[PDB]
Amino acid sequence: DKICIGYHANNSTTQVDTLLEKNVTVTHSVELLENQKEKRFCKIMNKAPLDLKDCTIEGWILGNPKCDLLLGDQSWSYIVERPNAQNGICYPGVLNELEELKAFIGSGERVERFEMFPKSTWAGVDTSRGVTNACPSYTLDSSFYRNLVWLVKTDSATYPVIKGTYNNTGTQPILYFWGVHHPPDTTVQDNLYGSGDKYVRMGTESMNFAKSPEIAARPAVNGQRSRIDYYWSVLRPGETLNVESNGNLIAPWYAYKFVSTNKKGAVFKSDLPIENCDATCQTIAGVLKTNKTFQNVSPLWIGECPKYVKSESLRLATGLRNVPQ
Amino acid sequence: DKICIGYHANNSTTQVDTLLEKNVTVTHSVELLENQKEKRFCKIMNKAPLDLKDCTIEGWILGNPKCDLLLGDQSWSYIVERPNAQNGICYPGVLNELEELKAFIGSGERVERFEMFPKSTWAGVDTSRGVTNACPSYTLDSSFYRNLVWLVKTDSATYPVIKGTYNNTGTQPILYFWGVHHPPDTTVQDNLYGSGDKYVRMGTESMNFAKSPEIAARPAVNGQRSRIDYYWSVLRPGETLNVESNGNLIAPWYAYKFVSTNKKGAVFKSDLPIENCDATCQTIAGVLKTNKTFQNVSPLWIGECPKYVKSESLRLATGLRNVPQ
Amino acid sequence: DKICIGYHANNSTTQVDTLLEKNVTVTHSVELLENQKEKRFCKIMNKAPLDLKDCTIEGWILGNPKCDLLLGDQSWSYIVERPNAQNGICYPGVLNELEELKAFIGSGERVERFEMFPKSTWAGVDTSRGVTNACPSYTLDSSFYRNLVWLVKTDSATYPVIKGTYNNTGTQPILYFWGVHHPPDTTVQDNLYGSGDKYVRMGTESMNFAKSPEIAARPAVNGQRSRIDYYWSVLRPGETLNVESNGNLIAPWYAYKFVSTNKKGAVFKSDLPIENCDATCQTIAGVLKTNKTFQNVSPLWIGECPKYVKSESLRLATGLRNVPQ
Amino acid sequence: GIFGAIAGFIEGGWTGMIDGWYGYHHENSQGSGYAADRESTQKAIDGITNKVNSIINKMNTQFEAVDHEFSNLERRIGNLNKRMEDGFLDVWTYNAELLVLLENERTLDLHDANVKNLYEKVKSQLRDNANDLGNGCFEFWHKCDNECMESVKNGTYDYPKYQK
Amino acid sequence: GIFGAIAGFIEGGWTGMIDGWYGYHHENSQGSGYAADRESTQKAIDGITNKVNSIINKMNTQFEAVDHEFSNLERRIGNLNKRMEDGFLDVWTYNAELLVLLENERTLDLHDANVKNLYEKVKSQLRDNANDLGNGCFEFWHKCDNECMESVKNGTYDYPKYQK
Amino acid sequence: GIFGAIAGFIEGGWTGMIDGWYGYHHENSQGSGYAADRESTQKAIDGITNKVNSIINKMNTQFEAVDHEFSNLERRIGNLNKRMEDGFLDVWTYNAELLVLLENERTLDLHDANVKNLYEKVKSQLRDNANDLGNGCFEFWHKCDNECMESVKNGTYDYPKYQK
Ligand SMILES: CC(=O)N[C@@H]1[C@@H](O)[C@H](O[C@@H]2O[C@H](CO)[C@H](O)[C@H](O[C@]3(C(=O)O)C[C@H](O)[C@@H](NC(C)=O)[C@H]([C@H](O)[C@H](O)CO)O3)[C@H]2O)[C@@H](CO)O[C@H]1O
Ligand SMILES: CC(=O)N[C@@H]1[C@@H](O)[C@H](O[C@@H]2O[C@H](CO)[C@H](O)[C@H](O[C@]3(C(=O)O)C[C@H](O)[C@@H](NC(C)=O)[C@H]([C@H](O)[C@H](O)CO)O3)[C@H]2O)[C@@H](CO)O[C@H]1O
Ligand SMILES: CC(=O)N[C@@H]1[C@@H](O)[C@H](O[C@@H]2O[C@H](CO)[C@H](O)[C@H](O[C@]3(C(=O)O)C[C@H](O)[C@@H](NC(C)=O)[C@H]([C@H](O)[C@H](O)CO)O3)[C@H]2O)[C@@H](CO)O[C@H]1O
Ligand SMILES: *[C@@H]1O[C@H](CO)[C@@H](O[C@@H]2O[C@H](CO)[C@@H](O)[C@H](O)[C@H]2NC(C)=O)[C@H](O)[C@H]1NC(C)=O
Ligand SMILES: *[C@@H]1O[C@H](CO)[C@@H](O[C@@H]2O[C@H](CO)[C@@H](O)[C@H](O)[C@H]2NC(C)=O)[C@H](O)[C@H]1NC(C)=O
Ligand SMILES: *[C@@H]1O[C@H](CO)[C@@H](O[C@@H]2O[C@H](CO)[C@@H](O)[C@H](O)[C@H]2NC(C)=O)[C@H](O)[C@H]1NC(C)=O
Ligand SMILES: *[C@@H]1O[C@H](CO)[C@@H](O)[C@H](O)[C@H]1NC(C)=O
Ligand SMILES: *[C@@H]1O[C@H](CO)[C@@H](O)[C@H](O)[C@H]1NC(C)=O
Ligand SMILES: *[C@@H]1O[C@H](CO)[C@@H](O)[C@H](O)[C@H]1NC(C)=O
Ligand SMILES: *[C@@H]1O[C@H](CO)[C@@H](O)[C@H](O)[C@H]1NC(C)=O
Ligand SMILES: *[C@@H]1O[C@H](CO)[C@@H](O)[C@H](O)[C@H]1NC(C)=O
Ligand SMILES: *[C@@H]1O[C@H](CO)[C@@H](O)[C@H](O)[C@H]1NC(C)=O
Repeated sequence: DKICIGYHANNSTTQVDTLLEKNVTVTHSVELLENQKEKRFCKIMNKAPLDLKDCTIEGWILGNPKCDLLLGDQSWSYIVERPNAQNGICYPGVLNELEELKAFIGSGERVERFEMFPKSTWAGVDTSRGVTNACPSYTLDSSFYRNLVWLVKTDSATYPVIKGTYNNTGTQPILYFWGVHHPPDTTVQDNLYGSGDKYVRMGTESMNFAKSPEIAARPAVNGQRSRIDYYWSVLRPGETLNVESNGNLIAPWYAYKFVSTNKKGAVFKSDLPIENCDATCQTIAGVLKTNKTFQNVSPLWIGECPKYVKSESLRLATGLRNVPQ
Repeated sequence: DKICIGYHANNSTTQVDTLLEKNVTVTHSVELLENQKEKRFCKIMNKAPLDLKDCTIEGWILGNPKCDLLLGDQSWSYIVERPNAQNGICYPGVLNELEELKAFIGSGERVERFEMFPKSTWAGVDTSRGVTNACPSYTLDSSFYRNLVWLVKTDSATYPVIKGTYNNTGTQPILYFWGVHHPPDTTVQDNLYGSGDKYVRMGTESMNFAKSPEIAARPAVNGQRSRIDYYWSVLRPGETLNVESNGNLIAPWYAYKFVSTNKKGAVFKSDLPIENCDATCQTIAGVLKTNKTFQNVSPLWIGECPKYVKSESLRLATGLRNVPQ
Repeated sequence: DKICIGYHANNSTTQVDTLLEKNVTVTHSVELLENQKEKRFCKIMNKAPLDLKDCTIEGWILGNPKCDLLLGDQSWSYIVERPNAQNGICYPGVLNELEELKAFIGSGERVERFEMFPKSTWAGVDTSRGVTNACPSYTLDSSFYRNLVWLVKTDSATYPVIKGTYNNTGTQPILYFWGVHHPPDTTVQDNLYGSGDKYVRMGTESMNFAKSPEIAARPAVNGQRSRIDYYWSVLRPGETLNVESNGNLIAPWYAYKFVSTNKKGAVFKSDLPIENCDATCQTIAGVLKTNKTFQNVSPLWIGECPKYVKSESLRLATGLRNVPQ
Repeated sequence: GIFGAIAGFIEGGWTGMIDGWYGYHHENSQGSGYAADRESTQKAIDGITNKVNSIINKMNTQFEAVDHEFSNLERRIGNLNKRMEDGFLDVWTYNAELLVLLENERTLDLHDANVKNLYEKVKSQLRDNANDLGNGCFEFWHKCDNECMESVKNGTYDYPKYQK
Repeated sequence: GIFGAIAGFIEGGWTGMIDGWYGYHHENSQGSGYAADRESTQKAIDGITNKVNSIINKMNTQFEAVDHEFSNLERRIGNLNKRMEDGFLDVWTYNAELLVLLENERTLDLHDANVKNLYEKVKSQLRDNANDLGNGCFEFWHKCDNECMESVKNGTYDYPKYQK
Repeated sequence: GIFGAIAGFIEGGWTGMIDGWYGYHHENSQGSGYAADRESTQKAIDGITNKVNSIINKMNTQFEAVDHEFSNLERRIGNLNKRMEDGFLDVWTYNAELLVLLENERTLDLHDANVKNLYEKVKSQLRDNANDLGNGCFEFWHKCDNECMESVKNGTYDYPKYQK
């Protein structure tokens, strides 16, 4: 008669590491780290992202005529820009503070396109001849941005002073844009805006702006030696904007009512397809569907994701050392 | 006859946690984390903070007439701005590089107000009519900043060129301010400074400055459609400043001798009362009087404070497991 | 007859610490932390650093005449600036965006000096009288920068418009410089460039630039009351630059073909001697020759270095507690 | 094991016992059979579930990178951002890997000690009424049926009775 | 306990002993009474004071947030700052909480092992001259007065003498 | 030691034994001499080489400061950078120092337990054929030559033979 003391074992070949010992087979363990992803973009909070498709953010927001697919209202959980999107700023120039604009739009959820300054606002000038072959639509070789208007002196006289006001009596901030045209020589300046010193100025309660032309000849870009300095701002609820110019004004026309998220916000540069599925965690690399604590797919995500980490495995032993025989 | 081996126990019901076990009563433990604070602002190094009271930092340093309580010399261990202080920039405009100025003043310990340019410096102009109902004192409806002076052409003639020099022969850096007046239309510009192109320029060994007016009509703010661009700088020991303008100059008048701390420096936005007590550690949330290692009150402090942390408790067992019976 | 169980001991007096016990002598241990350095600058990847010697980075890159030792091509593993180097910007002015230029050059490996605009580029002006006693060479009391040229109106007539082009048809980006001269008064302006409003403008595919003079009297610096605004840019492969000015142009003359490293890059401010030795790890404080994991010499290095840390020792026990007798 | 038990003096394990981590293999006149010590098993199970849930809980924060872009003249702050993100990534990677290694070591040591202590629990009960082979098996001098074995198992083994 | 002693085979503790962590309860003709083993007590005390002071010492740095303000066009660097401050906050919170948990576990295990080892210290001395009940009490076969008990306590128990 | 062995009941160490960490000092008619238990030695050696290499491996990243300069109006981002670099410096310093302390503690405990377990390994073999002094020396009742000692050492000690 006898009795023995001992312990469990099994068919397991799952291994772990310790400070003292690598490759140690154990009975039961758990893997804390996810490495599997679905290479696609899905919905977040049952809300679908924005596919810019063949438009860049600039081309979208400025109203590039080949970006008319995106025109009007938009709502998004996040934004997807495509690596080699072709339509952005068609008429050569710089968007001032571009990076901060990208960050601001990143922090958004929705835009409502509306008309802020009808062409009638600008009195004694030509609001109908503002076009260039730098900016074609899919239906003509010479157009311009849908949200801007290129004011040019009336077919004879000089450029009068022109003035505009918009009082933001609503509850939402307004994103809007304008520009200054920098011509390549004196004669073009005169052909478009007539002679004399020219200015563009803009005032709000908490912002003012003045600028004159910077006339010089630049390298040809989309067949243009002229430039445009693009500018963007946000008219807060309660604020009101005064526009005043006697020449070279690329005047705001359409603008956006903007909804700030207060949460994180993401803009993904990627080529992954957007599919009609759902997700609670969305990396730039793909979707994670897990209950695990760690992940090694990507540090860039929107939603509720595991802590990104460089490890291959994070295997934690729960059972004892396996010694079958 | 016999003898037994055993261990201590007691009336303690204090508990701790382990990786294996939560809620485990033990004989003796210690709490490393402070959660108790005194909701007040006390002295540091036997030196009292600065209460801006109903002034903002801008209103204080520019010499807003309703901030005359703060006028003259000041010394501080730290600064307290009140959440809804009403007196800042009375005449509408922007303080250029405001955030960096706030940081710089944050890094300070003391200011000595002195007169840098007497009104006599400016020759052939009117130094006595620079007032506005945008900037009232508690004793008249039209005044201006104590540290600035609004130069206006003499009651007939034109605006001559005017010039000023201050050679900083002392051992301390000087904080000082000036401005450019941006009028709303041509006729006001002419009524104040006369006709012709106007400039404001300022030179030191390691800084220069030029600017012209940016004339346009802006929304009414404190009944003004004009603006002022405010500017600030530091004249280093050894440096000297040249002032030159033929119009639109809001000239420096008073300035400050500044003492840099080289230590951290704090500016607290808060409504807590400042009391006549002492302290060796001062958070924005209150005072900590502790010998403990951690705290969960606030990450923002001046003085010698425990390491801020999000924990509720950090209880460390020193005695053994309690098993009375 | 008997047999005993026991353990090793030895002549060792090497000690370690534990959570429970400090000063505990053990049989065998290992030191993970290096504290020994060679106070010198050696080669990295068999490539030698650049000693600026008595030149600052500004003085080197602008072509200060007393920095002619450095003129022409240079290659480096890293850069060494000397604490009290005397030759930098000789003619008083500001180098715009200096810090970013220092960072950019930090990210480099090699420059090829070449001529970008021969003096012939500028037509109908005097390219041979651009000198000042602010900028002496070691052989005359009045010279100027080797990489810039000071254009002045021809000894009678007025300043014509002048124009330059460089099309970067090569595979390397080009670092280049120019300036705007800010005179102290109207008569000097007229003596050098003649009367009338003056401008300087520069265009590329992805950059434009316009600026006018900012005429005022400044404190004397190297006997000059004038200033120069220095500017720097990078012409990318494929881009081309247009230069256009009717006055006050400090024109680019020589420029650099630049090689970007894509690795870290270092600029050391130090007085340590550069010796003809080799090294695989180079701190600002000296060379480390170690196989150890940690170091407490310096956080600033180039090459493959141990993790910087504040510890005095990091001694790890491997053998057992020493109990000889 | 540092307590000498698992893959020590008890040289191996019973794939037979499929209802617990630690237990018994008796041998008597009615037959043999395996049976796990549910008490010290459930203790280990609760303690280790606790370890795992505490580890998951403490690791329930994420540092969060951002898509923010930087111009050509913002090289410095761009690099600053990169260094920050990589930095934090490095420390969390280290914390995780190190914690896993260490904790595995101590988990195994825990299992070992629990076994050792069960062995001791038994030996302490049966002192003279059996023969300690030294490989964790005990050979009775007297007779032990099922109500006998059971009393050892549920810890109520009457040593007086069987000592004669 | 992993050494089996505290709340193990010694099932509970003596509120009676108020002058040490570990000790004794003798029982003889002059009477009984409690008395703590000052040596292994003072050892534990020094080791654990050391643990606590080392922990406090290593934790004697503070990451320091700042009141710095950022304009509307400084959203990016503002967010960068926030992410940094929260980041560091997260790692220090983690380090603290985790270290506390772990260290408590090992502290308790330490107390347990110190007890176990005192028990062993005794049993090793008295080998035949007493009866090991198995609950950490020892029953003498001979007579033990106070100068007798004391010699066990200060470790100088003469086994030859009382073996007959 | 928490296992009671090193500087415990085995009060000191043999400078004599120069070929291992743990081992033996026999004593018989041919003479005495020292000899180390190469098995548990090589085990300790491999485990601890492993500890050291894992520690070095996990520590194989460097946070990297930069020489970047900041203007007078870049005080804020400058300070941001400084706070970041010092921050990371602080956490890596802490991690290193703390890890060293802790790991040293557990290393020593490991050595202690390995000794204790060797002692047990022996005692378990020789049960009646010798006398346990309690200071880790064993006194035979019978005779033990060299082929005798050797069989204890390589673990093949025949207890039946010498029990009579
Ligand atoms: C060899 C060389 O450099 N030749 C140029 C010559 O190309 C250039 O003419 C310009 O050429 C481009 C080529 O794509 C366009 O044809 C320009 O036309 C328009 C335009 O479409 O953009 C017509 C348009 O209606 C005008 N816009 C408005 C609102 O009136 C504009 C506008 O005048 C310019 O964009 C101003 O920037 O141009 C055409 O001008 C000439 C121009 O000086 O210079 C030669 O050297
Ligand atoms: C319906 C409407 O928009 N009406 C405005 C009319 O209000 C405005 O007159 C200005 O009104 C404000 C109202 O608070 C003040 O009364 C302005 O007065 C002063 C001032 O106090 O600031 C008088 C002051 O003495 C002047 N300062 C100096 C140093 O001379 C200034 C100064 O002229 C202006 O501040 C320039 O900015 O104004 C008063 O001007 C008129 C002005 O054009 O415009 C109507 O459309
Ligand atoms: C008491 C006082 O302030 N007197 C100044 C007087 O010094 C100043 O004359 C200038 O003095 C400096 C002193 O070092 C130089 O001599 C200037 O000479 C040059 C120069 O070398 O830089 C000659 C040079 O050839 C000129 N350069 C060219 C390209 O033509 C320049 C150039 O004119 C100036 O640098 C413009 O900045 O100067 C000399 O001008 C006079 C000047 O107004 O003012 C008195 O008040
Ligand atoms: C810069 O140099 C290249 C020459 O290599 C120019 O390239 C030409 O561009 C035109 C259209 O702009 C093409 O049709 C030619 O066939 C190209 N030829 C070659 C050889 O590249 C380039 O356009 C030049 N640009 C400027 C502004 O000078
Ligand atoms: C913008 O619109 C509102 C209208 O809602 C204006 O508000 C008025 O402001 C004046 C004083 O400035 C008050 O006395 C009125 O009673 C307000 N009325 C209303 C209906 O709000 C506001 O002033 C306008 N501002 C501009 C610059 O257009
Ligand atoms: C500012 O003040 C000091 C006076 O203390 C001036 O210093 C003089 O500088 C000249 C050369 O520039 C020397 O030769 C004198 O001997 C110096 N004297 C003294 C007393 O310092 C300084 O130059 C002044 N600068 C300006 C621009 O005002
Ligand atoms: C661990 O095991 C794997 C196979 O499961 C083997 O390929 C690898 O080389 C081993 N590594 C070490 C360090 O033993
Ligand atoms: C721990 O104890 C408290 C009471 O002291 C109790 O309310 C709480 O639920 C317990 N938590 C756990 C996890 O046992
Ligand atoms: C540790 O030992 C050194 C000498 O080796 C001694 O000077 C020091 O004071 C000791 N420190 C402690 C805390 O025991
Ligand atoms: C032990 O086992 C018997 C059954 O064999 C049961 O009836 C008895 O009550 C049990 N007692 C305890 C204390 O486990
Ligand atoms: C032990 O106790 C006696 C008193 O009962 C004392 O006189 C003796 O010297 C002590 N010796 C040691 C070694 O503790
Ligand atoms: C033990 O030692 C003897 C030599 O004394 C050797 O021949 C024998 O084979 C060894 N056996 C084992 C299992 O170590």
